[PDB]
Amino acid sequence: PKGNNAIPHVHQRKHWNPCSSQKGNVKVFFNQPAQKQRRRRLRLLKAKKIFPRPLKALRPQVNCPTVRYNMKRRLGRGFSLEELKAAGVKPRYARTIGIRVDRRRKNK
Amino acid sequence: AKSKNHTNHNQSRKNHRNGIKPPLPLYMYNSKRGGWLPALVNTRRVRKNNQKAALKARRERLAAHQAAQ
Amino acid sequence: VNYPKKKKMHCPDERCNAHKSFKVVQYKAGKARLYARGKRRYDRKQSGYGGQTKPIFHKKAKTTKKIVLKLQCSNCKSIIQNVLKRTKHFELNDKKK
Amino acid sequence: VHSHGYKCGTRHLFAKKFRKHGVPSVSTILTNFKVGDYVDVVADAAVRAGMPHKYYHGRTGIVWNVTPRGVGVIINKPVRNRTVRKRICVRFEHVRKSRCQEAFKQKLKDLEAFRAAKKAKKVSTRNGGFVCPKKVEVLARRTADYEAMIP
RNA sequence: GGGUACGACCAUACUUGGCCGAAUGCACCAUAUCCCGUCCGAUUUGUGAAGUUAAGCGGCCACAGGCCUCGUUAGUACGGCGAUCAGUGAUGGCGCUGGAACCCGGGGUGUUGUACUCU
RNA sequence: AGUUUGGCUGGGGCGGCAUAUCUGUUACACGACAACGCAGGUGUCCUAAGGCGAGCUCAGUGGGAUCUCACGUGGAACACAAGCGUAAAUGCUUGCUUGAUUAACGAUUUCCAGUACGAAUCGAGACUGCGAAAGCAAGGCCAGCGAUCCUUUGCGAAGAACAGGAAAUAUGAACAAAUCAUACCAGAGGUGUCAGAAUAAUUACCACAGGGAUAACUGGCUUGUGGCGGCCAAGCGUUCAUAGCGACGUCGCUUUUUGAUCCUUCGAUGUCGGCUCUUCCUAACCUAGCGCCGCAGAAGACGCUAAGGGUUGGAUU
RNA sequence: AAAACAUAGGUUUGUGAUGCAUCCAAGUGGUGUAUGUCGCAAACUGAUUUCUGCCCAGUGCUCUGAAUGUCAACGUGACGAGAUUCACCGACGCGCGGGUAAACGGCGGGAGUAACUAUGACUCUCUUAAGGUAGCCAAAUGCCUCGUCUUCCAAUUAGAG
RNA sequence: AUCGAACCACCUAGUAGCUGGUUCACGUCGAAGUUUCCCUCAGGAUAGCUGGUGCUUGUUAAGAAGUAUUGUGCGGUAAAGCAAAUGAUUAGAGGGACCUAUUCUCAAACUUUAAAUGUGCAAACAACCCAGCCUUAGUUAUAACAAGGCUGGGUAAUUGAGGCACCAAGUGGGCCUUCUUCGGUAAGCGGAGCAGGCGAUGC
RNA sequence: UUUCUCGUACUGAAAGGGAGGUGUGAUACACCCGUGGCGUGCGCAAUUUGUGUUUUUGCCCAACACCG
RNA sequence: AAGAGAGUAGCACUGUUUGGGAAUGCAGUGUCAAGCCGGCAGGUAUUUGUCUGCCAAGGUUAAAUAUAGAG
RNA sequence: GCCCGGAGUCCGGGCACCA
Ligand SMILES: [K+]
Ligand SMILES: [K+]
Ligand SMILES: [K+]
Ligand SMILES: [K+]
Ligand SMILES: [K+]
Ligand SMILES: [K+]
Ligand SMILES: [K+]
Ligand SMILES: [Mg+2]
Ligand SMILES: [Mg+2]
Ligand SMILES: [Mg+2]
Ligand SMILES: [Mg+2]
Ligand SMILES: [Mg+2]
Ligand SMILES: [Mg+2]
Ligand SMILES: [Mg+2]
Ligand SMILES: [Mg+2]
Ligand SMILES: [Mg+2]
Ligand SMILES: [Mg+2]
Ligand SMILES: [Mg+2]
Ligand SMILES: [Mg+2]
Ligand SMILES: [Mg+2]
Ligand SMILES: [Mg+2]
Ligand SMILES: [Mg+2]
Ligand SMILES: [Mg+2]
Ligand SMILES: [Mg+2]
Ligand code: NA
Ligand code: NA
Ligand code: NA
Ligand code: NA
Ligand code: NA
Ligand code: NA
Ligand code: NA
Ligand code: NA
Ligand code: NA
Ligand code: NA
Ligand code: NA
Ligand code: NA
Repeated sequence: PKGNNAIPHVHQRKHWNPCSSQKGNVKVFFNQPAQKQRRRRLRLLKAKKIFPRPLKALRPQVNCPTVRYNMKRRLGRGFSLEELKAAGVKPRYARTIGIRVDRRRKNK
Repeated sequence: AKSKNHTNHNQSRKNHRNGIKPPLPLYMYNSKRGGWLPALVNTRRVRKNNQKAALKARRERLAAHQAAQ
Repeated sequence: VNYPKKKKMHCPDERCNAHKSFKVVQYKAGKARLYARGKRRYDRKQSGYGGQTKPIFHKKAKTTKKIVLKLQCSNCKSIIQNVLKRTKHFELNDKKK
Repeated sequence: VHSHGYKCGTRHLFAKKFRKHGVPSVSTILTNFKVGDYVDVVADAAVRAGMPHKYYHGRTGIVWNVTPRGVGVIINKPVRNRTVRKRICVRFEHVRKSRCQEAFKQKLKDLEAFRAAKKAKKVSTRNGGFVCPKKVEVLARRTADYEAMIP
């Protein structure tokens, strides 16, 4: 006898399980600690090769949209053309010395 | 195939296993929701005055005791 | 059943708060709009290859229908709806026997 | 299983009486009801309005509501393994004052009267005693009464 | 000992027949200008006493019917519980116990509140 | 090509509705109580057959020429089935009316899980009807009816507010003008399998999972029907109830007929008749022994003890 | 293993090739057709002999009747700012009217009446689309039924007439 | 060796309210075959019966009882009746029908009367009685009533743990006997009411 | 003080709004050591010689009040 | 000083697909643009006016991701 | 529920069906 329970809605009727007749549709994370080690090794290797260049290129500071994140700040894709002109740096030459450049930002 | 239709056998024995519980006391759920409204409304005005007098009585009782101490 | 053509009924409107003369007319259902939301949904579901997609209800048992009267007032244009019991012949002759 | 309506077994239950038909008298009209009283619920069968269901005929309860032409009574009713307190609304004609507490109240009035007199009993047949007959008959089952029981 | 008006219980108060009734009353009775309604002042409505206790009303009576009450029917009919009771059965008695009804017989034939009132 | 082709049921089918419901009875003097139990109903009808005031008294009977007098406890009427109820009325006639409207999600009863639906009871507010008034009336007393989704109708009249307030319905999400669509509240179109799928046949060419919860054959209980007998005696027998019979009634026995039931068996107890062969019973056809007659002889009827022995050959089927 | 199927014989239907029947998912695709009405395709009956009656209301098929009523897209006009709405036109078919049974099929009751009875040629009356004609029969078709008569046996629920 | 739709591999461990199976010990408790709804009748959901976990309490009884007593209500079954209403029905008597008074015999869907066994309520402390007050927009023409409060005086046997939750299982084919009963000629037959049993249990 | 989620606030279809007590007056005014009042209520405290009383925790019943 | 991809985008009908609901993407046939106040998008259809963001119908491109019966 | 015709009236017709 059922009693006072919630109505389940479990959403599991689409042959996701591997059996003798089905390949399945699954994703596991057994390689998570190994991939963490590999990514760290590549970052140290890249630093050794490009020495003494900085690991990450310079990026601008931008405002997050919508009313939920109005007051928050983060990093943007690249610097604006108006900003580069104000600091007296050419855009094609700026990319050469490790400055990210974005040609779509508006500076409102 | 036919079967039984209805019987009351064993039903009295089942009802007395945990007994016929006594009725609720008369002071437990005594609310006159659907009653005579003119009398219900008048009683509310008296009850509001009783609550106000109850609060005043404790104020004087406390003050008298504090004066003695 | 015979019914009068006029009745003296209370009017709930603020302007006419009293008993007034109402005119009696039987209610008839309006015509389906073809752009009602339920009709748009049904037409979309019906197009294609699967055949009929909804029930049709052929098993009719009742032989009468309830009578609804729309009562229209004169000074204040309000309308009041009333329901009578089921009957097989409704007339509005109003001429007393 | 057929035909269980509001008044099923009521041919003799709601019948009036022999040579006692009619409508409620003035004495019934002038009865006063107040909240907290004990009443009996009996049908009248000459008043169709406000007549209780057949289950509540002969039952006794307490009144919780007084209305211009009606009384509300609380009545117990056992359902399965419990008793439910039910509320019924009836007219004043189907309600009679109950005398189920007059003995108790009379006992209280006597107790205070006894104390009042004290401030200002019976003979037991169980115990033995002397008996003087002055005459004694005999029972002997005469043959005459054996012959009597012949119709 | 009475009357009238308003009542409570609603036959010990009813039904048929007979006899009697001071006073205050009640009632029958007289009459249609006005108010009012009918085929008809018969009922009803408005006016007012020239008479009559004939009737209505009250009291009493009847081996009268009914009704009320107590006995008798009768510890009868019927019933709850018990038996490794009787009997082929149908049924029945026993033990501990509850207990009627009709017929019939004796008695009875309203009790009373409030107000105004004649001896 | 795909799918369907109701249920209950003394097997199933045909029949019927006991499938949603109302009265009397079954029902055992609180309440509740089953059957394909018994006798009957329901899907309607009514602007009056609803509401109120007044006046009157019905069915019937008797005496007189439709009219008149007396009696008349309801023996009439109240739409329909039945029960209950009612006499200056709950009936009949008449006059005026629309309480059959609205009714802020008030409370409750019946079924009952103390859910809904249907029906019903007691109320508060508005506007009214009839009454000189007290008062009665939000249908005709209790049977007469219907969820989700969808469709369709009614209410959110006009003005007033320097601001969304005790008072102006809301949304179509970048913003504005007019259409359109959609929401919130109250009704209507229906599901009678009546707590509510959209639905025709056949199979002997047949298949699967099961069922002795369920039929056809043996066995078991019963004995209506079938068969075989007692008791009484009105009559029949030339007169003579009983040599032999015996009506109208009543009491039994048997399980060799047919019914009634559904206990065992559906992962199977080989289903008619004949042929062959053994055995048992007696309610006795022949053979043995007795009694009696309407038994002269002969031939027979009936009855008793008796089951040791015997009871045939063929035509059509 | 038959009484079934086939058969010769008989009858009906469609069709003159840009055809009738018909295969394939499709094409400058395929079959009867290397054919041409004494042909090809589709049905029913079943040698010979002698015959093959009446019914076109029902269902079907068909018509060189479209005469008029009804209807879908496409078209043509209007009101509106537009979505929308309305009006007109609109084929075959259906309806209406003919043909057809060797298409599927169908093919009646009740009274009275002739010199002994019995039967009823004759009469009357209901009623259909038509009311079973020529033949045949208790037949492999007849419930009642082991029908009734004759023959075949001593005797026949069997056989024959 | 396969045909009212061949064979091979795969979807496929297809679905089954139906049939079969389901592996150690001891201990504490311990049922149901009934209600309502369902294309429901070999199945479910729902309440009841049961287990576990408790919570709040008490030490003579708190809101205790399958039982009595006293008081006070309810009823139309057994019986009785037809010399009383309704219905059925036999025969004489007094004035062929008719009338009056009787008479034989009756009723699940008749009744004046009316048991036994039953069935509501009450018999005190969250209460009662009296005294003096307070409030109200309730009632009454107003002393007087209603209702909610405040402050002082006095108050039916005998058995014994009361009340309140949460979570969940099995069950939803029953059968027999005593007494009361309906259908049937009857039945080891079919259908009900009360109680006790078997099922689940031996001795 | 997470960058996300559950919770500390709910309500209406929606546009939207959004909950303390006492006192005094008819986005009102003034205070802030505080259970809104009533009933039944473990334990503790204080009295009488066992009774009566205070504060009552948790829980439950019935009446306010405040928010949508 | 100019220009920036036409049986293309759109619309009608039909079919399929999507959470996309008076129609999310696509396919077939019919019809078939603008660039002198341009075109597409802004999750409810229509007509009218603003605002915001982009500029389809040509092409190439590492890293962070898969290896569900391989080497 | 539409469009007709013959007598707002009933019938005959060709159409259309999500409580
Ligand atoms: K009212
Ligand atoms: K379904
Ligand atoms: K052969
Ligand atoms: K041929
Ligand atoms: K024909
Ligand atoms: K034809
Ligand atoms: K279970
Ligand atoms: Mg269950
Ligand atoms: Mg495999
Ligand atoms: Mg059952
Ligand atoms: Mg069946
Ligand atoms: Mg009704
Ligand atoms: Mg069996
Ligand atoms: Mg075998
Ligand atoms: Mg064998
Ligand atoms: Mg062979
Ligand atoms: Mg023949
Ligand atoms: Mg033959
Ligand atoms: Mg032979
Ligand atoms: Mg022959
Ligand atoms: Mg098993
Ligand atoms: Mg135990
Ligand atoms: Mg078992
Ligand atoms: Mg590429
Ligand atoms: Na009674
Ligand atoms: Na159903
Ligand atoms: Na027999
Ligand atoms: Na016999
Ligand atoms: Na042949
Ligand atoms: Na012939
Ligand atoms: Na023969
Ligand atoms: Na599987
Ligand atoms: Na259903
Ligand atoms: Na089983
Ligand atoms: Na079962
Ligand atoms: Na194009």
